[PDB]
Amino acid sequence: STLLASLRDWLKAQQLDAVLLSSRQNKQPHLGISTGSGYVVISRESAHILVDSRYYVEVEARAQGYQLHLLDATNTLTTIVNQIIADEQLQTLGFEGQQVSWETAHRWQSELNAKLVSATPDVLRQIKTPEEVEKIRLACGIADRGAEHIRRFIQAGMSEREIAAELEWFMRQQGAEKASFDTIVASGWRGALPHGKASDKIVAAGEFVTLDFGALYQGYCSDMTRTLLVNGEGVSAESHLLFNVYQIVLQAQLAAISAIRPGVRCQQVDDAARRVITEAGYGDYFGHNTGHAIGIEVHEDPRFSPRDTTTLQPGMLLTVEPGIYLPGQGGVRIEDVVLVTPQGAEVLYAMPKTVLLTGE
Amino acid sequence: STLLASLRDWLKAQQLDAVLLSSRQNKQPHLGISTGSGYVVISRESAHILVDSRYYVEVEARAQGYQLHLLDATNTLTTIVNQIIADEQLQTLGFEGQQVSWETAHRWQSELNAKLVSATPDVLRQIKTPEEVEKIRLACGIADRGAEHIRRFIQAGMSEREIAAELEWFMRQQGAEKASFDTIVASGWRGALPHGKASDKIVAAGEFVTLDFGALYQGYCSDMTRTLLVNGEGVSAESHLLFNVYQIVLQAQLAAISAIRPGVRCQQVDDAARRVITEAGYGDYFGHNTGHAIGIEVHEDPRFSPRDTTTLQPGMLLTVEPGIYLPGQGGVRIEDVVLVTPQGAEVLYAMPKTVLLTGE
Ligand SMILES: C[As](C)(=O)[O-]
Ligand SMILES: C[As](C)(=O)[O-]
Ligand code: NA
Ligand SMILES: [Zn+2]
Ligand SMILES: [Zn+2]
Ligand SMILES: [Zn+2]
Ligand SMILES: [Zn+2]
Repeated sequence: STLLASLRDWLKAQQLDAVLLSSRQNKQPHLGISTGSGYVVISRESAHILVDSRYYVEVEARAQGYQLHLLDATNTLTTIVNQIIADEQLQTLGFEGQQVSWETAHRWQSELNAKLVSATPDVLRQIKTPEEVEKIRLACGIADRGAEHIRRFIQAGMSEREIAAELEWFMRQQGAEKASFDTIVASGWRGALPHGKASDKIVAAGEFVTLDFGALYQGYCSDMTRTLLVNGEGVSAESHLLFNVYQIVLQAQLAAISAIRPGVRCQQVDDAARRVITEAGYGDYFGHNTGHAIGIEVHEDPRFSPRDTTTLQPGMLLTVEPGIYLPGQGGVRIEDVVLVTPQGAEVLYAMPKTVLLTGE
Repeated sequence: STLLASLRDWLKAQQLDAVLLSSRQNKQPHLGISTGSGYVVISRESAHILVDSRYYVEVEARAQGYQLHLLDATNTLTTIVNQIIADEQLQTLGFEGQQVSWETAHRWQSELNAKLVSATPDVLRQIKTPEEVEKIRLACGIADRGAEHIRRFIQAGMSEREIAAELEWFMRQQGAEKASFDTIVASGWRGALPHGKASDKIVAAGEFVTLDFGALYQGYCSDMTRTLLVNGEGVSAESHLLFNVYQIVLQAQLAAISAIRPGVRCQQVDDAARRVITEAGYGDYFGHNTGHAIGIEVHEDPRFSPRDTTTLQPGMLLTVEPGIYLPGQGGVRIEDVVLVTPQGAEVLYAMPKTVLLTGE
């Protein structure tokens, strides 16, 4: 209803009669599941769901408000959509040109009785509805508890991968469908790798270990990073080589978060965090964006980047995750998911972002 | 290398001067890793790898036989490939039209100084090399032990989500990188959902519970289904509501395996399973294919489906997974990964497929 109204408004604004939704992320709200298979066709007057025998009985429960079509040998996308084009005399038909393969679009371009136009409805997902925000909250909540669990769990001698397995297992136990992306556990020198997926490297005492991870909860994602200190005998934060670097990052993260409220454009938030790191003399060791939107996918638009001029509004959720990465020494990243509120910004993680020790 | 020769034989047969490989699965044999980023360019005369700083040092070391190019701001897909097109006067360039989006292929066709032709090298992967067969053989092993473990682990009272967490965790602990796909755990009435991903539903005594799951091991996939009987007081197989249905499924599964040997068309294997299920009076509740090939991906070609006329060859690996799904009652599926052998067929799982009780 609200989902369908929002889509139809988009159709009119875009000069389109209907849209063929094929991407899993844009099909999920309608299907109640995330699948590569199946299609959703939305017209100004009707709503259709197309699935094969593998998903029919499962979708059928949730699919109130939709016309339900079985995909089989005789009944295909072509036969079904063409029937729909006929009944409502549809002239123009949208498709996700960034999600559909050249081959599939090309067959469509020849087989579909309408003018096919590459359009993307991804922009509608920028502002979340309360039901979505709530789902993301529990995703974020599941993540938040995982951080604490994994902090008590970590022992010098363990592998980065074991830590990830344990962390994911715990998230799963907390109701997660799975991790929202391949878990990053980057200890010691691997901390210099912003994308250091958990490896067989042994975690050692006195090392920083960066955990970047997240939960998929009912089709919505969380995304968190904490850089912890692997505890051992005579280990202290202030003695660490990268202690100042840690603080510079934590500060840059706060500087970006305090800069978030409705109305502020995205590039200014990156400017906030980046200038702190840059005037600290580490501008060249901050190679990625300050953050990214999040929702049905881990990475959505807009971006906290130097070039993104998108203006901020309540209902948006974005990550704030600056970092400094020093090849040969290690690195630090600290990430929060931030919900934009009418008043300002709201952090959905309770986990402290100071230097914490593992174990005990 | 045989890999490059086989590709070059394919190039010749396809009448293409070169191919641009972009999909993670078709790059993996060349890169030794699985990434969305990066490209592999093979001509009749040369072999190239294009990766960014994240993978360059590790790939450049291992990737002997290739010309290595760094991807950065200055050196891009366009600048690098166009140089190669120039140096060897390439006329035609194949690209994976089923993996590259409509938008991306359009951009490439204009930015690249050659005629791009949608071609797909996926067929070279149908027959596995002894190295590949072994890796899959071991991937299957991890799943096989996981099934044995999870069967003893399951107790009435657990949720499907909980059972999945343990099964996934155990696979990791057994050396798996991760699950090859989202784990299906469908107990009682949810057993009527062929893709019923593990939910919060409690598994109850006397329920059938279907576990469909798999491991990603060394870049290759396993895929297994077992339907177990949840143990409880006075619970017995023969008394179960779906016992006959279970037996019909098991029978159809064996009949399909028995049909597998070099020379047989894939549709004939499907015919074997479907005829058993159909003659039993349950054809209308067996809506999906009998199986699929598996390798770098969980789903590959050919398919054990009514229409696939592909003839079986030694070194191919396919699943055999017929099922019967009864809305309101439950369902049964039994899945093996089967290696086509020189003489006939070999099942790579040791787990029994008769009705097994959980626990103890
Ligand atoms: C590793 As990320 C950009 O999903 O926080
Ligand atoms: C659930 As399957 C088609 O990957 O066995
Ligand atoms: Na061209
Ligand atoms: Zn993250
Ligand atoms: Zn992030
Ligand atoms: Zn399968
Ligand atoms: Zn399966």
